[PDB]
Amino acid sequence: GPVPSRARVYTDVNTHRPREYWDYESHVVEWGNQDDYQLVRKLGRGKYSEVFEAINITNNEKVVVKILKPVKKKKIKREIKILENLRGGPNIITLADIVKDPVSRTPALVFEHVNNTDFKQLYQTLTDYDIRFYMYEILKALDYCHSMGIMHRDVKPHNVMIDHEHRKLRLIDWGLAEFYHPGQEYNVRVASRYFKGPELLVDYQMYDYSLDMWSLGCMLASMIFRKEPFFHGHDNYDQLVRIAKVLGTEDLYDYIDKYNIELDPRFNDILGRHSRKRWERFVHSENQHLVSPEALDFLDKLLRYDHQSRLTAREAMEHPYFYTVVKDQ
Ligand SMILES: Cc1ccc(-c2csc3ncnc(SCCC(=O)O)c23)cc1
Ligand SMILES: [Cl-]
Repeated sequence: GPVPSRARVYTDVNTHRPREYWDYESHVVEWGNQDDYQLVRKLGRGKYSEVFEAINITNNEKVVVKILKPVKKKKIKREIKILENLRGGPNIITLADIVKDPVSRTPALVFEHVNNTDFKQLYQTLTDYDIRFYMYEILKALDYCHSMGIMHRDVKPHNVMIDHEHRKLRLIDWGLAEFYHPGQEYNVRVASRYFKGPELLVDYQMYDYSLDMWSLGCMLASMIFRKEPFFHGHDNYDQLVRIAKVLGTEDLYDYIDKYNIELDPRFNDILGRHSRKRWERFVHSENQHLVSPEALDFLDKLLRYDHQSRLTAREAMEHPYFYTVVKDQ
């Protein structure tokens, strides 16, 4: 069997809370009034939800309504409980209301509206300072949810809403998020392929908050090198290959060895042998204005195979890469 693992930080925050904090099945939802909201237009669709721009007709404010499709209620209750636990935290999307058809019982989450610019258009216009600023806003959200015992597990640009004119960032879609309990074996089928940490790709189930810091590193790399997504595999196996062509295969094998992970024999054929590339190799004239020694040092400390060796969100905020941001706060 593999070697056990426990989070370096916030290990027992849920152990100490009363049962009701993390026991989302027991939670009793307080429902608002469905007739306060009028749907205006469809914004998009998840695999288990559709998202609408809407208007709160009592105050004419814009809101976003996410109608959740007939799925197991346990999944819905977990997202609600997590959103309520984190409400008011820095850069965490605000759940303003929960409503349901009084006759058909179909449930809908009402969120504060963010005037988002789609990242595929926004990112290519961000300056070096913008990237540092928004990375720091995400770290605030992640340190907050991690300190409250919660892993996001789907950190990616699609789940980061940015009202750019107002320098306003919110981390959204807590539908994959989960409470951390030390020693628990979690589903590795989380996050999006390009942002999956190596622990997920090698089926190491005893992961923790540091999963989110890998995803963050992936985002950072795509922003400062202007290469989105940075690690572009065509399936989970190829995804670890793309990581290994950058981080190198030796550190990957050290990781697997350290945790006594039984690596699928298919992997050895396709992983090959790759040196670790210097982060400088990805710098060129089209991204150089976004790259600094600080940026590369910070990136290097997020994108580590060993989840235990990655910066925590709070350590990351201490990094010199953010020196000018912090004075601005
Ligand atoms: C698929 C999709 C469609 C629209 C939006 C969206 C655009 S602006 C905006 N402003 C606040 N929220 C959302 S989504 C609801 C929050 C959540 O699911 O956690 C959006 C986000 C995702
Ligand atoms: Cl953390």
